[PDB]
Amino acid sequence: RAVDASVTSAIELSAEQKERITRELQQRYGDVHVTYHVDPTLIGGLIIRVGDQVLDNSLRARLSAIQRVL
Amino acid sequence: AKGVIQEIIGVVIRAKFPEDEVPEIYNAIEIPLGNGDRLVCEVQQQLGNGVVKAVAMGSTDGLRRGLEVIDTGRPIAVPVGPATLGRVFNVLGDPIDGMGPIGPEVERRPIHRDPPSFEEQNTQAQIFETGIKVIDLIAPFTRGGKTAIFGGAGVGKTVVIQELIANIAKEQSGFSVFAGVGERSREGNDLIHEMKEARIDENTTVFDKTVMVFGQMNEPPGARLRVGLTALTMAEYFRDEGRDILLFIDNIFRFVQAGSEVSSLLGRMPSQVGYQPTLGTEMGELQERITSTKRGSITSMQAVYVPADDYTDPAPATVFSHLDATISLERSIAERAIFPAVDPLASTSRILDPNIVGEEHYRVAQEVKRVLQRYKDLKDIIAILGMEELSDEDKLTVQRARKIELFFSQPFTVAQQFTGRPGKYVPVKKTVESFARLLNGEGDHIPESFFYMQGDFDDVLAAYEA
Amino acid sequence: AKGVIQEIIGVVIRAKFPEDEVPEIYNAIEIPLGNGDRLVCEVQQQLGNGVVKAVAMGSTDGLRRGLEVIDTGRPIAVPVGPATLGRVFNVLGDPIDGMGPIGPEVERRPIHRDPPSFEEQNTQAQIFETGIKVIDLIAPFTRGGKTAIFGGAGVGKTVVIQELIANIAKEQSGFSVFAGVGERSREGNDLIHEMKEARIDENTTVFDKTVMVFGQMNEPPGARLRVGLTALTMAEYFRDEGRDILLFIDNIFRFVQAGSEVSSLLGRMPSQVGYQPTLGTEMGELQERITSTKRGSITSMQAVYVPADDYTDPAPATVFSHLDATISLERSIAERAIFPAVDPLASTSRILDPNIVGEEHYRVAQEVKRVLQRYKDLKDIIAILGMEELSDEDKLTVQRARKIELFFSQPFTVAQQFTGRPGKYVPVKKTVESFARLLNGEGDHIPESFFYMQGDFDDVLAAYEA
Amino acid sequence: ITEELIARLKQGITSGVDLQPRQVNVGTVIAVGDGVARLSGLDQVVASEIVEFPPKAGRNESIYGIALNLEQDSVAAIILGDDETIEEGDMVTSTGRVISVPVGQGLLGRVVNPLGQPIDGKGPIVYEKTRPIERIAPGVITRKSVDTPVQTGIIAIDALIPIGRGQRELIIGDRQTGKTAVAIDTILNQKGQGMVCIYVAIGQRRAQVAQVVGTLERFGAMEYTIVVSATASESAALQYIAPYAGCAMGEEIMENGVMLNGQLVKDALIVYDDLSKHAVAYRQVSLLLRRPPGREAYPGDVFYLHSRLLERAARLNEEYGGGSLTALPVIETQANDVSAYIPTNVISITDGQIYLESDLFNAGQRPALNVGISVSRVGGAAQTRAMRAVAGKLKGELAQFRDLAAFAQFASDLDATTKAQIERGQRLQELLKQPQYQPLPVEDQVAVLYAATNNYLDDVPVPLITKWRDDFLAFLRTAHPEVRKLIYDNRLDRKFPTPEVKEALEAAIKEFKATSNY
Amino acid sequence: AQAEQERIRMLSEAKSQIADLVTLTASRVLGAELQARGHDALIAESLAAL
Amino acid sequence: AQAEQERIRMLSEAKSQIADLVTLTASRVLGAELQARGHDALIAESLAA
Ligand SMILES: Nc1ncnc2c1ncn2[C@@H]1O[C@H](COP(=O)(O)OP(=O)(O)OP(=O)(O)O)[C@@H](O)[C@H]1O
Ligand SMILES: Nc1ncnc2c1ncn2[C@@H]1O[C@H](COP(=O)(O)OP(=O)(O)O)[C@@H](O)[C@H]1O
Ligand SMILES: [Mg+2]
Ligand SMILES: [Mg+2]
Repeated sequence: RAVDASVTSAIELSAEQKERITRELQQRYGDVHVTYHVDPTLIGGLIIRVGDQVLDNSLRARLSAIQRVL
Repeated sequence: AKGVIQEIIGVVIRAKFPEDEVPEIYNAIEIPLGNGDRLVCEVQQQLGNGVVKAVAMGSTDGLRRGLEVIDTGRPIAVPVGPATLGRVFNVLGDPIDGMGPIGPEVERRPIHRDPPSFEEQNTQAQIFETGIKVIDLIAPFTRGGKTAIFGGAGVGKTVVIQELIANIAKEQSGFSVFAGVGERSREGNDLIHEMKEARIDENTTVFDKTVMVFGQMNEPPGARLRVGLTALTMAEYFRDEGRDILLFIDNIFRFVQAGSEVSSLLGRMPSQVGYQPTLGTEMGELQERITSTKRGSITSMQAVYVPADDYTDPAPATVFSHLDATISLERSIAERAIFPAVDPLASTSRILDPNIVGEEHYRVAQEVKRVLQRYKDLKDIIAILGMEELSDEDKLTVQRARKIELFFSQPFTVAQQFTGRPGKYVPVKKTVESFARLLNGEGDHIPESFFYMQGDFDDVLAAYEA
Repeated sequence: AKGVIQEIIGVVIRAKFPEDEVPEIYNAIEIPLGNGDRLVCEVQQQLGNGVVKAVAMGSTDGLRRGLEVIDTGRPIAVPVGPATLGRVFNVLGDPIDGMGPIGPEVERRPIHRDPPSFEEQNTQAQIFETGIKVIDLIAPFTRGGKTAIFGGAGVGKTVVIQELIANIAKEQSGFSVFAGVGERSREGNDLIHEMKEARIDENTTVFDKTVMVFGQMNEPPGARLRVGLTALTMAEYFRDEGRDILLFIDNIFRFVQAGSEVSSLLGRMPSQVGYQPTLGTEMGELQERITSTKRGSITSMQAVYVPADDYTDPAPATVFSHLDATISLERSIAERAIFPAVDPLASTSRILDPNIVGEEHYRVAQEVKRVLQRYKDLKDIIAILGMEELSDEDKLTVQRARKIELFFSQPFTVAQQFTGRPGKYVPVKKTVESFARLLNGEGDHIPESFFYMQGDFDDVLAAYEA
Repeated sequence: ITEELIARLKQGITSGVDLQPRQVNVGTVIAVGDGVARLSGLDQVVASEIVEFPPKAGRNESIYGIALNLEQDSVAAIILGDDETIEEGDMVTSTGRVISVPVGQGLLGRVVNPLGQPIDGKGPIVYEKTRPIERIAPGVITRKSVDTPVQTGIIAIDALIPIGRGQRELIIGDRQTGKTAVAIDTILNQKGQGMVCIYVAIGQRRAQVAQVVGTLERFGAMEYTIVVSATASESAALQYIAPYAGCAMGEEIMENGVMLNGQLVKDALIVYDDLSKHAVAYRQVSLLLRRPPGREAYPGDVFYLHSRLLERAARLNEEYGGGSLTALPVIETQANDVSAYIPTNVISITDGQIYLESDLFNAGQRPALNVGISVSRVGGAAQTRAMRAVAGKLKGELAQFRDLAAFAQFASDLDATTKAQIERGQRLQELLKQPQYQPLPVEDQVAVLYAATNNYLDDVPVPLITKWRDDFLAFLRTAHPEVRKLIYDNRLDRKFPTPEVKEALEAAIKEFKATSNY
Repeated sequence: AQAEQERIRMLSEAKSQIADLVTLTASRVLGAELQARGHDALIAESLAAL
Repeated sequence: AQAEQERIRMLSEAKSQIADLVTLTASRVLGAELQARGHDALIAESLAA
């Protein structure tokens, strides 16, 4: 509520999953202001940002990490 | 991609855009005007909340504090192609001569590109022929080399730059890209057009083989600053095509001054004597695109106006580091009615090496410099003694030095209007022999005055026959 | 206490403290970092609500905004006492040599003190017997007075400093302190320790009798600014003990320019060359604690670098405002191997007047200066023409000038490694009597090159008249 | 042994990767100026991190920038690459790692960015350790007095301006005067002297650095040299960090060393190609960050900047490895104004100067060194005993000539002794002329100066002194190799003019004078 | 030797081109396989530690 | 010749790259749902060169 957040998912999020992740983020405030995005170029991943900290466990991250072998 | 103009102070305009579609740092704001034409600013600083500070590129005396502005998305785009050949353009790549607008099918490219990478650079220092002999065997060109001229206020820099374009249109094709940075309207316009149209080869005027882009002290500082980049794009097209293009910049001093004015108007912290903090980097981005890649090569000359004799001035000081060869024009020689008026001394070239320009070329160049260097040392001797008390052997040195100094003068195909006779193109390797003969002493009996303006040594021999 | 670092802009940082317990100016806020490695700062301003601007005095690279900042409640505290003898410190007072930490039991005093009050000042000026004949005669020190050593790089400055330390250690009990402001980490950190450890005027090594503090070149401007004050704080303990102390400062101009850089970093308006606006006050905080109080005295000998060669420049000008003597060491006196390479005609001293040094000392000093000036003038007569042109009483003047110039040479107790001659300490009165005798009498029948490396006139007479 | 690969894998993936959701720090750009971004208020950023700017739409590359000013609610970060792409609102993530560069044996004979990325297009760098840039100086007890010489290969420097391992000798000059020529000759002279050369090339042209690299390649000088490059087109941040990366590489050579020609070499030489252009780049960076301008518009800490750069050059003692690192900064003075800001700073922080003048250069004399004002404050400690004994006479005679230099056009019309002194001075000055890319080994210089100091070249006419030197050297190389070997072998002797070397050299020079005609 | 170094670099550059092509092909194929596979359980991976 | 060899090596080793692509595709997400067209099928569809 006090803090703002943003979320990105490869596929269009279903409503039940949207509420599930909304209530999942109860570490800080519960149902914080979350602006769910798609970014379809993202694949099977979830990028959640709360405040000035991000989390990026999306498969693009692991693909880039493997690509670092180049 | 639609904004609103917030402030306008002088030629600096602040526009505001929606936060999601703020223009990049070097986009064209393209303000539309009621008459149908448009004012094409460029962004320079993204500040605040979707607010951009831009330079005018134009008058900015006809616009309010609320005009809609359409972001182009791309930087300033200029035509490139054979279609833009033999045409006169401004900084925005709009034909400013009487001919019609460039068609919409002509490829357009941004002016802010990147210079060739380090790998693409070439190390072979092939000599580029010009026809002005005193330039060919004092300080020759270099393909993908930045020659420059110095001195100013009367000495013929613009005239030698016109002569080079004419002679290099005689040689091969020499598609030349003249970049008029803040050129005087009289000098740049109706004299370059007039002379190039007059200079004719194969029933196709040299004007029709060269592309001219003229900034204008009259145009605001931003136009005079980015005109060099526009001309660089025009030449870089032909370089990518593989042809050996030749790019000419007029008074890079004015390029530096325009940069200083733009920086001051932008509120940038002043550096050195009120000059821009980015003095080095602007010259870097303008000069680094002029080089020789494996495919093509933008050989170039850049005239420079040194204030008075102050070579410490920030503009010549900055540009020195980027030059492969320097030519120093002095008024004292000009008082001697010499078209080149180039100083044989104090005009160096990095490719003056035995194994880059031929073994004899280096030693004959040094010997000519040695002969001329001697003449200076005993100038007062000749002055008060009238050649008296000379070693006699020195008298010949004196005589050969005066003959050399007069022989450097060459009728310029572009100087026919002032007083000269028709111009002569003196090819290198055909007149290095001429100078070798003069040093050997084949002209030790011809009078001094006959080496005045003839070109080859065979020419002065033929003149002496009469 | 326990503030938080808010801003980091190069060396300058800003820390935010609570409304109360805000650090005062020069309160030495410490930043815990790494493993006990504290980035001690120095508060210079108080801003707004508890924000205080401080100078880095260290790397300030591994820092991040938001770290804890601890206020010490007092300026930078440095160890003081005999525990600092024979040790090498940085500005912060931590020993940078191999030996271990000083330890908590040793007294620590603030770096920023106030000079002695008005009453404590010595009403009259007492000569300081440096022992070296040329200095003791021509440019005598003043007890509690500054001195300049304008000598060539490698003409004997370090040897002279070693000799002064030896004399202040031997004759009077004394000690010495070396303040290498902005001293190179090679020519200072190493080229000194070996020289002062190998050099042994007596059983004790010059190193064991001197407190060394180095504000190295690589340290930020704050360290180079306050290293002089650290040296003064270390010497003030021995002064308060009633001893007489020599404080050697290396190139006080480096202190001035470190202050200039600090002021520029703090954003203060520049002043008259770009120097700090607080140039006089900064040079007053330093150099005013170098005074002869009732209890003890701190004499100083400060090397000075003249910008360009302008004795009128604000840095050397402000330094000269606080100088009581000047020694101009010269290589010309070094090719002719005289150990004190002092030019008697350029070195001056305020205390050289009849009232303080007595009538006879002033008379003999003036006479020596007069004959040396005559010899300098007759340089041209002797070189252009030769000795024969010299008139009567002017041949004698040059003849005596040779013997005077050689007699200034002295064998130092620290020079017994360079030359092997035993050391000699000539008191001032002995120098006065010796030079008076040389001028009004004896010394003419004795050929020159026999006054070489001798003490009193009696010493040369007895030794080299056999 | 594929089983080894199977065992190494299948365990790190299952229980070797944390894969733990935790929130890493980022920020958003709020204003992009002239290559400067504010990155909003990204917290937990060290004072000189390298921010990452991950790829976004319309850009599949990652561009790095240095976080220099850490303001409250603003981190003004200078961009290392091109700022044409970074836009307002771009998300920027901060790595926790300070700027680091690859170093060691592998990075040898390669042209690289300040960041260590190759620009030679010859493949990626091979390395296993990265040395952080911007290191604290070695310290007080860590160093040793400079004793071992650095034979540059040009007579004037090696005789009158010694350069020793650990010394910081400045090549101060003006316009083009051979500063890069003197440096490139010094680098070329280290073919078999157990040294690793670093060239930095700050603010130069891509063509100029390519030409220098081609020159080193042509003389087989790329088996022992590194080239860093931050050309003029590059952003001011890259030029700003170029010399620091170069000296980080040099520090790695100094501390650990590399296997050069089958032996461990712990001595390094670094040539900051232009500290003048480096200071100009730093001034641009500071002024675009709105930092307060000092004298001549340079920020207040340019002295601290070049000082921390140069003081990392040292001669470590035996306890710390015995390595070394000689710095050869280069400065571009304007109108020979040595009193300018950076020239004064660098001459104050460096150990010696090599003053190159335009007058001497345009006087026909190639190496335009000015012996009068140039000084190496290390002194004779950075010379072999042979060169040290020989060069005292050279220094004295050149000083005498400089005293009476006004009589070159009056030399004949003077005293016999003065005429002899002027003639000898002219012969020596003609002898110190040297072409380019022609370094003379130490024994050769010792032999030449032994000849010149003694009355041997008096018969030789002045204009032919250079030809005399050239063909005399050729004679020694082909006719008397043993004399060169003998001189080289006992160069360190306390009394170099020993009877055997003395008589051998005298016989060789007499034989050459008899065979040749002048 | 210069020719030999050119062949080594040419093979290396060819290796980089092949690696980039393989990466692009894997990305295109990975998208197809992932879409047919489904991504229902991706949410569970976001709270192993947060 | 180097260009010809590289094209030959690339064409010849395309199946091996597909074999490596399958391993990378299998390890692309560290898992593969059984209800899918198949990693090999997608690689064949994305075989391209
Ligand atoms: N020792 C030398 N012998 C012969 N020619 C030389 C020598 N030094 C310099 N030159 C000539 O002078 C030209 C310029 O010299 P160089 O580039 O080394 O000078 P610089 O001071 O480093 O110049 P810049 O400031 O332009 O980089 C060289 O290309 C060469 O033509
Ligand atoms: N080759 C030449 N022949 C005759 N006059 C010349 C020549 N070059 C220059 N001039 C003189 O110089 C004037 C123009 O010089 P210009 O080339 O414009 O120098 P700048 O461009 O530096 O002003 C002409 O009006 C003419 O009087
Ligand atoms: Mg003009
Ligand atoms: Mg150079």
